[PDB]
Order: sequence, then structure tokens, then C-alpha cells
Amino acid sequence: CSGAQGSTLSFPPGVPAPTAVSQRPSPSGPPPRCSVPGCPHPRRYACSRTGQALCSLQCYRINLQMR
Amino acid sequence: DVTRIERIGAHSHIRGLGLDDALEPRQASQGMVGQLAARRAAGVVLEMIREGKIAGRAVLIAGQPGTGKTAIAMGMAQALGPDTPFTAIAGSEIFSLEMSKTEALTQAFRRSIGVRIKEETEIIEGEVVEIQIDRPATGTGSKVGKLTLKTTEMETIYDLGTKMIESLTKDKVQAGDVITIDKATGKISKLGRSFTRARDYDAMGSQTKFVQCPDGELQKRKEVVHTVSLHEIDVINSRTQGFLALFSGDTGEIKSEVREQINAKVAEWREEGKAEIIPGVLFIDEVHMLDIESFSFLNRALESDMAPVLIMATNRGITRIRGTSYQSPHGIPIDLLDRLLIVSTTPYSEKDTKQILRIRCEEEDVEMSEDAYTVLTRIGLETSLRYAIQLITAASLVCRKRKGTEVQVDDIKRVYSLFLDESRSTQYMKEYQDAFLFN
Amino acid sequence: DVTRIERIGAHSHIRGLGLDDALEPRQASQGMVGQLAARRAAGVVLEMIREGKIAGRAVLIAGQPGTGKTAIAMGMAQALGPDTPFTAIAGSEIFSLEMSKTEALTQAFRRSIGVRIKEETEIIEGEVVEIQIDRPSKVGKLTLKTTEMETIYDLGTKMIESLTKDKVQAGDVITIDKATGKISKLGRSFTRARDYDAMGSQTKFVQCPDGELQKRKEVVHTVSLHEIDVINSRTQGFLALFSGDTGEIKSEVREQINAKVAEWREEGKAEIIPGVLFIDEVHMLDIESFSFLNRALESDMAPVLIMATNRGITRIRGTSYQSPHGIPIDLLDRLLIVSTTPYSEKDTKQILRIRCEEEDVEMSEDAYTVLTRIGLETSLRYAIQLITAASLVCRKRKGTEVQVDDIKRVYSLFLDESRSTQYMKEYQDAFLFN
Amino acid sequence: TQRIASHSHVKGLGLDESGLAKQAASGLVGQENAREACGVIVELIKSKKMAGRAVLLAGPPGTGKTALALAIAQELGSKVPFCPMVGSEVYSTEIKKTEVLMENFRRAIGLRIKETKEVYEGEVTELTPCETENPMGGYGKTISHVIIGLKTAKGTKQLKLDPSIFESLQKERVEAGDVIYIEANSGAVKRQGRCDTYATEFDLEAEEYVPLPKGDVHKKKEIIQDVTLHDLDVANARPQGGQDILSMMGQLMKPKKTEITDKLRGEINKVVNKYIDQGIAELVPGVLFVDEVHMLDIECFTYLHRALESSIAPIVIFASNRGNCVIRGTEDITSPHGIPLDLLDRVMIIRTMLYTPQEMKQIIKIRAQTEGINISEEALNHLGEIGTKTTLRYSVQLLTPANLLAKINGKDSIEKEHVEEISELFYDAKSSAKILADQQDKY
Amino acid sequence: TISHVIIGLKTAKGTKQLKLDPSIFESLQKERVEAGDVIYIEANSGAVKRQGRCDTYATEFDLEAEEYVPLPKGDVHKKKEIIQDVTLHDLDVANARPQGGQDILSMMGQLMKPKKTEITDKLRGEINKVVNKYIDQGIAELVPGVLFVDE
Amino acid sequence: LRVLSPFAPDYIQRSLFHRKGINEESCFSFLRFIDISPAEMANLMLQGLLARWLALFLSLKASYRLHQLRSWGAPEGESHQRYLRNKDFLLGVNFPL
Amino acid sequence: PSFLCVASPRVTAVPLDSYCNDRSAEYERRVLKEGGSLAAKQCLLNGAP
Ligand SMILES: Nc1ncnc2c1ncn2[C@@H]1O[C@H](COP(=O)(O)OP(=O)(O)O)[C@@H](O)[C@H]1O
Ligand SMILES: Nc1ncnc2c1ncn2[C@@H]1O[C@H](COP(=O)(O)OP(=O)(O)O)[C@@H](O)[C@H]1O
Ligand SMILES: Nc1ncnc2c1ncn2[C@@H]1O[C@H](COP(=O)(O)OP(=O)(O)O)[C@@H](O)[C@H]1O
Ligand SMILES: [Zn+2]
Repeated sequence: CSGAQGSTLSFPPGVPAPTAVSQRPSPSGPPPRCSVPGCPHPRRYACSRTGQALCSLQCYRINLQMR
Repeated sequence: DVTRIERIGAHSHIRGLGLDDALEPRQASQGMVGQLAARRAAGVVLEMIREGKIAGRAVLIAGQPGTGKTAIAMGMAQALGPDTPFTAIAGSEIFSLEMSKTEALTQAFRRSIGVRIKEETEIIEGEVVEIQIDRPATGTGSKVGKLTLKTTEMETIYDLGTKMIESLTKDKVQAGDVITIDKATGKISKLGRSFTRARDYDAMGSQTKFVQCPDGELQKRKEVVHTVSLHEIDVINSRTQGFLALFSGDTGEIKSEVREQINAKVAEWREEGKAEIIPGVLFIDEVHMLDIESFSFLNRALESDMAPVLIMATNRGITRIRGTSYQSPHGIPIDLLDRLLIVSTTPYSEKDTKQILRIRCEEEDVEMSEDAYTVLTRIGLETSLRYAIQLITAASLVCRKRKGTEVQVDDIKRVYSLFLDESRSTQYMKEYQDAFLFN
Repeated sequence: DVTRIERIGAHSHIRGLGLDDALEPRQASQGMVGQLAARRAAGVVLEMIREGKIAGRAVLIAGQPGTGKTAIAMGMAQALGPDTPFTAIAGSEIFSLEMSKTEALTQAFRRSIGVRIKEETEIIEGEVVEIQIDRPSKVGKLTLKTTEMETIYDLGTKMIESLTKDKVQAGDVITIDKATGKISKLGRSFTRARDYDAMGSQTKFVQCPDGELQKRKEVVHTVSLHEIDVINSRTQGFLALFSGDTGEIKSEVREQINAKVAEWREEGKAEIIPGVLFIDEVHMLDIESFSFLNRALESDMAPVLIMATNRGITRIRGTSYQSPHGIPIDLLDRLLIVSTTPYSEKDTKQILRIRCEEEDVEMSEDAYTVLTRIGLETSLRYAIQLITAASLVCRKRKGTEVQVDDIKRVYSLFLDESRSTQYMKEYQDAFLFN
Repeated sequence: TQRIASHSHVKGLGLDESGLAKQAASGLVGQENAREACGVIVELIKSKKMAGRAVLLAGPPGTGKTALALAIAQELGSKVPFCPMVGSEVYSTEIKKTEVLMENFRRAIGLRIKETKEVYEGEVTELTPCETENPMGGYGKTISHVIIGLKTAKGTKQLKLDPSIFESLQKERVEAGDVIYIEANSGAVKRQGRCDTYATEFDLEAEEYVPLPKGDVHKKKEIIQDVTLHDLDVANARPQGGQDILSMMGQLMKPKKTEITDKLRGEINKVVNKYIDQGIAELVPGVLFVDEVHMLDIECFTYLHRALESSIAPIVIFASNRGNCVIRGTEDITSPHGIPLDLLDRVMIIRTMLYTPQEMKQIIKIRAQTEGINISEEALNHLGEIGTKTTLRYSVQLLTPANLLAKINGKDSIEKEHVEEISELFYDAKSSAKILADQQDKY
Repeated sequence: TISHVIIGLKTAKGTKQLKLDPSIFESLQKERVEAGDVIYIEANSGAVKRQGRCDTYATEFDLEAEEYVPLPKGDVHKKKEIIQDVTLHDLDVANARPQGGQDILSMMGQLMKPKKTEITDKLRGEINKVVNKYIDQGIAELVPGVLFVDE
Repeated sequence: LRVLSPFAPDYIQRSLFHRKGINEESCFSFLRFIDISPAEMANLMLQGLLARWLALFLSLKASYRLHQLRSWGAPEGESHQRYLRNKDFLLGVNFPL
Repeated sequence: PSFLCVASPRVTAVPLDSYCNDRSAEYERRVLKEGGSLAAKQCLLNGAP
């Protein structure tokens, strides 16, 4: 409807209340960082051979050299 | 301050032919002055155009450059008025790359026959009180609904149909909108919002100026007169949903079977009284631009019962017909020149020249002294009339730049020293004869 | 052995346009000879092109047939090098069957202005090793390989939908622009090129990539102003850059591109590299097309024009009138004229030696003597055509260094104009029409 | 920097406010009576009174008759449309000669039409339908409005919207933390993408992330838009919205110039009057400038007879360098300035003169200090003499190659020896033609 | 799901099984192929054609709208060296306009008529750059020919 | 004739990102400044008039999203008077009409 | 007005069709008579998939 009291929308009992409400996700304060302890960089990807988060080929060598 | 799209141009001062009801030319009236013989003749063919009984009659207006051939052509365009079609063509405009010459002339003819239709329809014009739209939970789609409309006097409820519901919801119609619905066409239109129900409201659904609530009875008649040329009837019929071709001009060389069929059905709408037919004018200005191929089309086009009254103008002497070797009068083949009446214009006196300059200065809002008119009248006989008509505004602007209220004789002598006559430029072209290219 | 798609043409002995730091010409260098004054003038305009400060400059290079007008223009194009546009057209390339002479010239101008742009990117490039997804939205992971690393991405939902629409497999090589989120297959890794017995028409094999997986860099693109004009002409305009099927671009677009490209230059986001338009045999441009150059030489982003021409006082095409070079006088004083001169015998030896150095041919100094006389008694470009034929006659003669008897043989086999027209008179009424 | 061209110094006509012309001002020198004439033409154009009244500049090559027509554009400034052409633009393959003129006659008139833009935009923090605890009779539950929470760098706001919005917010595939916008004049809603704050919740995801909008959740401005009547002619003749097969087919097909009817011109005139009367739209009658007018043919000229008379038309500037030439598209009809006598009758002519040696030297000085060049007096006093022997354009055009040569020879200003070295390397039209006449048999 | 499709083939000379790429199986389904059809596969190109239903099934119905062909007397599998001739003009044409992309089996290719076009200068620059890459890899070799202009 | 095509995604990538010169002109450079990726461009050249139609239908969706971004903010130059962005050659939205 | 559209072809022919004598060939003309994919058919008929 639209009327002198503004608009309204209405559903018969058993229609799905189809306007399901939506609300914000609540992520961590820091973004995920590189696993190498000397590296300030974000995670770009993770190693397939050992599972650690990484940011570069420099960190990929420096990780895999010591596992 | 305000300035509309049409402004002061080379014929804007002309507003008719200035004839009395006995069809005699007044010495100065409706912006026309002098030129009695051609104005008289133009009056007769104007009366023949208003009569409209006879098809394919034609006129050629002739005489010196700058002697009111086009003035008289615009004079009769304004005397004929907006309700009857007058098509101006400069003769070059038919040399299309999109379509051949005989097509471009057949379009110029058929653009100049009006078919006039009264569209009378019933409208509902009201302010939306409330709407209900009902939609199935899934189903086949059998939508249903109700709508309510008001005026300052009356209000009512409508039970809505299936195609109405999509046309309403397509234009986001809502309470407080003022709308005008055509019952025969099934089409909505939106006039604005009323000041009332728009207070029971949200973050904005629209932003426009409000409109006052509609008055009187909620259901009322409308009437429109369309003036549809034969050319646009042919174009609409050339391809389905072709309506944009009326603007873009992209439909070339239309099938003859369309014209043959529309010539019949336009006669049927006259015999039914369903539509008026109003034959108008085609003004082929500078017709000595047409090729002998195009004149030979006019010989046999200008004998159809659907032909408009055709007016040529031209300024040429014995000169060769464009696209051939042969010399002839007006640059036209006698094959055509035998068919149409010639209206002869005349050169101007001091009296006519001064009187033309005076009516021009009136339309351009200019004050000049009688001494400045005396020197400008001399200039308009020592040189062609259009150059004198070109000093007027320049002299008014130089007068304005020195903050004078009236153009003096030395304002015109100043401007005459500043902007050259052709006869003076073509004289200076003799000192620099080594420096200009390709003499 | 392996013949490239480019091979010895008429100009390919030049390697540039040899000059010292003072723009002083060397007598013989970079594959050019003589022509000292004309090469200084070509050098001065070449430095004027490199500086780029002033638009719409024009040079007319003029002088007798065979005196090296196109040899300056092609040598100058190589001395300017790549990385700055050099549109070269014969004058008659502008008479299109779909667009005006105005348009073909306008596009030839606009194609000669290069805009350089910096662009910042990270792009993934690697062999996909495997893909895993599961249903609880969706969740998944995929592994990428490059010769230096094997690595995993815990990709999102729209990416899982996009990969499952591209149907990618283990052993494909793929690229994704990380900022844009768009997938693009390259082919299948060479190690995979056998696990099918019959293979799809669109399949192609590529090496496994190398270096870092998600390379991060800014890069420089050079793109010419005409391409920006075409891209904005219609919704999918870039197809017309290749198809050729475009013309009569609306002037409202071209003047918008001037404003935007000037604006990017003031905003520091792009820089304008002025190129060259070379019109070889300009003399056969029509009078209407010459008059168009009178405004296009004035736009504050016109190229320089270099016009070669070969004509005395001659009828201007499309008119009765006669003028220098076959060019209208109102363009000739917007032009600046550079004149060649005929070669001496001493120069003509050196150019024939330079052609033989390029063709890898050896000749007696007697054969160079006789050929220089032939190339002086008749046009230079005929002697330049005897040397290859003398080499092939020498091969058929089972020789190795060519001799005067080979030159005299080929001279008896292939005629020049002056001898051929002389023999034509002796049978004239057997030829058709005059 | 921006790069120099053949008119970059021309900043205006440099008049006294009495309308008289200074000897040298606004980057021009000389032509005083022709600059005074252009002064009256600037007043004429600024007045908005007139239609179709027109001028020809006529004079020898290189006398300044394009520089004056550009100086008029500088005295008018960017706000009024000045539309340039050569006569040779008219010979299109797509469309007839006279229509290329008629379109340029419509480019030289501008609307200046001012309107409000208002929009709601931000990252969607929540979508919260709000129920009424009493339903209407027979129905399970009912919504009065939807709340959309929107965020921008300036703050967060709960907008209230009518429940029809929720249908469109599942046509758009919206989720919390998208950034979206809603057109306040229209009620339409659109999705831009996931907000950049979330550009790390996967190592790859198939969307380009959108930075958070800045300013308030509700934005308002006025904009003074400008369109030529020719832009209205094309936008009406070929619509661009895609929701029908005629438009998609017409937009996949090659774009084509089309012979727009006098009816479309008519309807656009009828409606811009409807808005100009209401004060919604300003109008700026502009200038059409045609150079090389002698390249138009007698069919073009015989169309200009109608176009220059018509009560709508712009003020028109023509330029020509010609003597008594034959008119293009006629066999042997000689006429002054290459223009038919019955068009030449319809225009005022401004005579443009040759320069004296002192005026040429003064032009060369004004060029050098705007081409970025320092010249010695012994160079300038030679270069004005070269211009006297040759032509203005040649003697001006020698400046930058003389600078290049001077810089190569390690010096900060052009010397006498550098001017004559460049003059030895580069021939002018007169010195070149003599070599063609001497060597007549070899070309 | 579909890494490959195994297909079995028979002729009067013997049998093979082949491991098809899913793009080739998509082509088998394009041709509406089923077991007991006689098929030609061109494995170097991905061309597929139904020759007809095999005549061992010619009695599956007494009268049905299929043409039956005898079980091929030829080998299951055939090899040749073949040498392909292609001109630079064939590349300049086939890469300039968007292809028809539509192997008859379509209908958009009915609407836009094919026509000759002024193929750009730049594209020929890229065809020369791609051909240079391939003659360096030895996948192609070059024969500069002759153009002969009568009249 | 389709394998030797410069429209192959391999050659587009190798033209676009693997160049030798610090400055070096190459084709498909404009694809960095229109919303078109190498495989989408190859597919648009080889799938014919259907892929033309879908790439058109998406371009209209992209036009409304571009117009908002193009007309409601002015954050100077992207790294202090440097670097262009995706879609920056699409100027068909800057016309008032 | 709702009545200016009144011209008509005098004749309206069926689009021409190529009969061919082969089991594989006749599927191709059938596919063309249907419209050659549901994607391309929906694309013209309803505007996009
Ligand atoms: N009799 C007239 N009365 C008023 N104005 C006239 C008259 N004759 C000519 N004019 C005006 O003088 C000018 C010349 O007339 P025009 O129609 O252009 O001449 P033509 O077509 O014969 O060459 C125009 O400005 C026109 O409006
Ligand atoms: N100065 C030169 N040094 C070396 N080769 C030259 C020189 N001048 C001309 N050539 C060569 O001589 C031939 C004729 O020169 P070209 O420029 O083509 O003549 P034209 O001026 O008539 O067009 C070509 O093979 C060209 O490469
Ligand atoms: N009065 C002037 N004052 C200063 N520079 C001028 C003047 N007149 C012409 N010029 C310059 O001389 C050159 C030729 O003038 P231009 O108007 O372009 O030639 P044309 O008259 O043939 O059209 C241009 O560089 C122009 O800027
Ligand atoms: Zn580091």
C-alpha cells in the first residue's frame, strides 16, 4: 500500500516474512600479517608445504629454509 | 535579459503581405513596404492556397539579387500562419548521400501535405489518496488491486485491471502524486505532488516542485489537434516501431507500395470525416540548384492530386541548367518553365529604400536621425540594399560604445569606413593583386 | 638460414641518420652517404622532435627522383627510434571509401601523439595445482605453482563461482589481476601435455611460470591519442582499432579528449610524447586535403609533419592551378623546405658499396667502376637493382666475386627506361594506344 | 608544460574601452582598423540580439585573419560556444555537405542549464525492516518502513525508506558491508561493491573493492551543466538507454551520422523555449568560425543563403585568402574571394593588410618571448629583414630551429650566425620555386 | 566429475579406447552422438563428425529416421605428416574482425552481413610480431612468394 | 589462423607485462584502462556476436556504477599527482547528456 | 494517434530453408529453426540471459 499515513507492506500467515534482516560482520582489529617474525607485511597467501601465512618469495625462502 | 531561441534575423520584421480585404497591397503594412506588383500576385496565390481545391499549381518568383523574393516568400509564410504546412528548402538540400534526388523531392512534397486529426479522449485527473496492490504468494501471476483519487471537489475508488497495474507501478505512483490517466490509451502521466500527504514520509522518494490539487469533476475530456504530414505517415508505415526515423531521417528511398497505399487510406479518412487534409506550400528557394534530372522529376510529380502548391525563387539570368551544356532562362528547362506562373519583382526607389531601412530599425530597437537615414539611403543605392541593412546594427553598437542614445551621420560614416562593401573590397583586391592567391 | 619476416628492402641498409654532437654530418656512416646540408636540416628537425616544445611544425623534403628523400625520412625514423610515434603513409592512403580526406588526415595526426601513463598492479601468474571446495555460502582453497614456489589461496565465494564457470583444472596455467578479481587462462603446462589422447581445438601448451607468484609493480604504457578517440566513439570501440571499420569520429569526442589529456598532464597523471607524421609523396593530396592541413598544423597537440615530394611547378590535384611542388601556396609558407642535391661519382661508389655490404656481396673494383657509370648514365635506383642480379648470375656462373662480364650480361637482360623507351619506338604501332 | 603553437600568444584584441585599438597589446600587433571591426563584432556577439549576421575576413596568406577570429574567441572567453571548421570539413562520406554545415550551425548555440543533484550513499551497516505490532486484518505481519544503516567517513546514519525498496535490494545482490547509493530525486538504488575495509577477509575474491565514501550520508549540490543544441540534436536522434532490442541492435551496429530532420530541430526549439521562458535554462548564442571558406562549393554556398538568413542561426565568421577564383563545383565562374557574388552580398568584409618590416620585427619579438627564446639584437634585425625578403610565417618559423642550433653550439641566445646558418639549411617557398624553374626537366 | 571421457572405437581392422578431453566430448554431444554411431575424430584439430549409425544396428527398428553406414573397412587409427600453407593475408583477415564464432549452430551470425574492411596498419604490426615469434620457435617456416599484376 | 592470432591470452600477457624496454610500446595496452581482462578480450574476438552482446549488457550495468564514482569525489592524484586507474579511458560518461 | 499504422506487405513469404539429404545435416537446420542456443534465443527474445 501507499496512503495518507505513508506506505505499508503485508504478508498472509505462512508467507516467509521474506524481508530477512541483515547485520554487520565483526572482524578482528588487525588484518592477518606475514608469519616471518621480521616481516611487517599483510598475508598475501600461505605456503602449501608447511601451512604458514606469507607475503613474498623472500619470506617463502626464509620460511622453507628452516622447517 | 531574457532571450528565446528564435531572435532578430534577416526577415524577422516581416509578419505578412500587408494586403487589404480587397487584395490590394498597402504601401507599408505587416512589415512589407513598396513592391506592389509581386505582393499583389503573392496575395492571389495565397488565396488559392487557402482555397486548396486545386493540385500542383506553381509559382516562380524572379528579379535582381536583394529585391525581396525571399521577403515575399516569408511574407506569405506568415500570412498563411502555423496551422497550414509551409516547407522551406534551399535547392542544395536535395543532394543527399543517403537517398537519390527523386526521393528527396518526393519527401519535400509529402512533408508539405498536412493530415489533421482531432484526438479527443477521456482523462481522469486526480490526486492519489491511497493504493493497494495484491501479489500472489507464488502462483501464475494474477495480480489485482485498488486505487483512489481526489480533487478539491470530489473523490472515488477504482478497481484496477492487470495492464493498468503494470503501467502504474512502472512510474512509481504513490499517495500524494497528482496524475492524469487516459482511459482510451491506458497510459498514466504524472503532474507532480500535492502539498498534503507528502508529510507522512521517509528519506526522500522524490524531489520536484509541488502542484496544486486538481479542481472540478475527477473525470474530464481532452482534445488535441495533430498535424501529421504525408511524409511522416509514409515513414511510420515503412517499418514497424519505426517512430524514431521521423527525427533521425535515416529511412532512405521508401517503397512505392507504401505511398500508393497511403494515398488511398488518406482519401478514405477524408470520406469518413476521420481526418482533414490540408494541402500546404513547398518553397524551393534558389531552385536553380536543381539538376535537369530533378526538374524532369518536378514535371511529372507536380501533376499528382497530392501535390502541394510549389513556389520557386531564383535570381539568375540566361544561364546553363545545372548538370548540362544548355543555356536557358532562370537556369530552368522550358520543359518545366512552361508549367508554372512567373511573378516578377522590381528594383527599389529612394522612398522604398528609406522606408525598408526605417521598418528594419524599428524591429532592431534603433533610433537614428533623419540625416543618418539620408546617408544610409544613399549607401543603399550606391551599394546593394543588404549592405545598408548590415550597417544598421554596427552603427547602433558604435553609438552604444560611445554612449550615444541616437545614431548620428558620423556613426554611419565611421562604420562605413570599418566594414567594407563588396564593391570596395573588390577594388582593394587590385593593389594587392600579387599577394592574394589564384586570380 | 632462418629467414625472418623482415628481410633486405630498398632502405634497410640505413641503421639511423649519422651525425656528430654538433649535428655535423659524417661523409659515410650509419649506412648513409653524402647529402650533408639535407642531413643537417634533418638533424635540426630531429632534435626539435626530441625536445617536443612546439606543435604543428612541418618540413617539406624536396628534390629530384632517386636523390634520397625517403632515405632521409626512414633514416630519421630509425635515429628517433621506437618509444615515440612515427606514422608513415604514402599520400594516396588517405582516399578512403568510408571516411573523408579530413578524417584520414585527422586520424593520421592523432595516431602520431603518444600519451605515456603509469599504472600500478599486482597480478598472479602460475600453474594451478589443485582446487578444493566444500558446502556448509561456500568455502574453498586453491594451490598455485611457479618454478620458485607452491602456495595456497583461501579464496572467496564469487571466485569459487567464477573458477567453476571457467571450469579450470589442475595443470592449467592461469592469471588473475588481484585488484580487479578477473580470471584469465593461458593454456596447459607442458608436463600435462599427454594425459588426453584427443584434445580441444582451443587448447594450447605453455611453460610453467617463474619468479614470484603475485608480482607487484607499477608499469609504463604508451598509447596514442587516436586510440583514446576510437575507444570513446561507441560502446565497444576498441574492436575497430583492429577491424579498421570506423570513421567520421564526432568532433565533440576529439575536443573532450584534448581537455582530458591536457587535464591529466596538469594533474601530473600522464605525459605527452609528440611523434611524427610522415607523408611520402605528399604532392598528390587533393586541394581540399591540403586546405585541411592549414588548421591541423595549428592545434596545440599536432605532431610534426614531414612531407616528401618529387615535383616541379605542377598542377595541384583537383584544380586547374599550377604551383611549386604541386602544393598550394597557402601551405608552402607554413612548411619549411629542405632540398636534396644529385650525387657525385665519388658518392655513388660509396652508396653502391653500402648496398653490397648489406646484401653480403663481393665485386671487383672494375665491376664497381662500370656499375657506377651505369648508375650515373641512368638513374641510381637501376644500378642498385643490378647488384643482386649480378650476384645470382655469378652463382649460376659458379663464381664467388662478381665481374664486369656479369654486369654487362645483366645490363643486356634487364633494361632501364631510357633503353626500353628507345626500343619501344622501333615497334611502336605493335603496342596499344600511341 | 603545455606545448606552444602558431597562436598561443593571442590573448585578446587589446582595445581601449573607447573601442580604439592599441599598436601592440594582448599578444597582437598592427591591423588596427580590422581589430576595431572585430571589437564591434565582440559587442555584437555579447549583445545576444541578432541571428545569422556574418563577416568575412579577407586578405593575403599570413596576414592574421585566423589570429583575429581566435582573438574574438579570447575576448568572449570559454563560456560561449565558439565552433571552428575548415570549409573542407563538409565533404563527409556519411552525410550530405549541407547537413555538415547545419550541424555546425547548431554546435554554435549553447544551453546553460542548472540543476540539483541529491543522493544518499554509504556502506550498508544493516537492513532492518520495522514491523507494526498490530497487523492489518487477515495478514500475519506488516512493515511500515525499512531502515538502512549507511556509513561514510564523516559518520553513520539510519535512513528510513518505504518497504518497496526491499524488493530492489534483492534484485541488487546486496549484503551487509556493501557500499550503495540511492538517488534522492528518483528513489532508485544501486550497488557499487564490497567496502574496502573488508578487502582482506579472503586472500582472493572476485570483485574490485570500493573505498569508503567521504562527506555525509546525504549529499547535495547544484551544477550548471552546458550542452550545445547539436548535442540535443544527436541525443534525441540516437538514444543510449539499452532496455530494448532496437537500442541494443542500434548500439552494436556501427554508429553513423544521419540527416536529422527539420522536425527534430523544430521540436527541440519548441521545448528549449518552454524552459527559457521559465528561467530554468540560459541560452548563449555563440560563434561559428569557418576558415578556408573558398573550399565550400556552390551547393554549400547556396545553402548558406538560407542558413545565414534563418532567425535561429549563430553569428558566423568566415576567412579566405583567395583572389578572383573559380567557385568550386562550377566550371569557369570566377568570383571575388572565391565566394559567389550573391553570398558575398550577404556578409560584411573585413580587409586584412600586409605588414611593414617594423611590424614583422615586432611580431617576431612577441613570438620569441612566448616560444621560450632569447634573441640578440643583431639576430632580430637580420630576421625582420629575412621576413621582408620572404614571408611572415617563414621568418617567424625560423626561431625554434635557431634556438636548437644555438643550444647545440652551447649558447643561451640566438646569434646572427645561427639565423643565417638555419636560413642556409632551410629554403622558403620563393627560393625553392626558383630551383624548380632552373632544373625544370629533372622532376 | 569429468576429468576426461573414455570412448571405445571399432572397425573391421580392430579396436582402441581413447581418453577424450571434455571439450571433445562437448563436441560429441554437439553432433548428438551415442554408442553404436560411426564417428570420425581428428585428434590434432578437435574436429568431430557423425558418419551415420553403424549397420549392425540397422534392424533396431524396421523404419527410423537415421542413415546407416557399414562398419569402416579402414584402420581405427591413421597418421600422416601434413604440411599446411597459410598466407599472411589469411591471418590479417581472420584476426581483424570479430570471428563469426558460430559453426552454423547459432543464429546471431544471420543478422550482421560479412563485408570487406580497411584492415588497420597496427594489426599487421602484431601479425608480423607473432609470426616472427613462431618462425624463431621452428613451428613455422617462411616462403616469400610472388605477386603477379596483369594489366 | 587462430593459434597464430595476437588475441591469444598468452601473447596478450607477454605483450602487456613481460616487455624488455623500460619504455616499450605494445598492443593491448588500452586493456589496462578499460574493464577488459586478456581472456575476456580473446573470448570477445573468438566467440562472436553472442559475446559482443553479453559484454555490451554488462557495460551498461558498469556505466551507472562508474558515473557515481566519477561525479561525487575529488581525492587529487592517486599517489600524490601520479598513477591512472582501471576504467580511466572510458570518458563516454563525462558528457552531461 | 492509434491508427496511422495501416500499410501492409501485399505478400509475406516464409524465410527460405535449405533441405539436405543427410542425418547430421538435418539436425543443424532443426537447431537453426529452434534458434541455435537457448542463450542466443533468450538474448534476442527477452534481451539478455
Ligand atoms: N519589400 C520589402 N519590404 C520589407 N523588407 C524587404 C523588402 N524587400 C526586401 N526586404 C528586406 O531586404 C533584404 C533583401 O531581401 P531578400 O528577401 O533577402 O532579397 P532576395 O531574396 O530577393 O534576394 C532582406 O533583409 C529583406 O528582409
Ligand atoms: N644518401 C643516401 N645514402 C645511402 N642510400 C641512399 C641515399 N640516398 C638514397 N639512398 C638509396 O637510394 C635509393 C633511392 O632513394 P629514395 O629516397 O628512395 O629516392 P627518392 O627521393 O626518389 O624517393 C634507395 O634505395 C635509397 O635507400
Ligand atoms: N596581428 C598579429 N599580431 C601578432 N601575431 C600575428 C598577427 N597576425 C598574425 N600573427 C601571427 O602570424 C602567423 C600567421 O597568421 P594567421 O592568422 O595564422 O595566418 P592567416 O592570415 O593566413 O590565416 C601566426 O603565427 C599568427 O599568430
Ligand atoms: Zn624487505
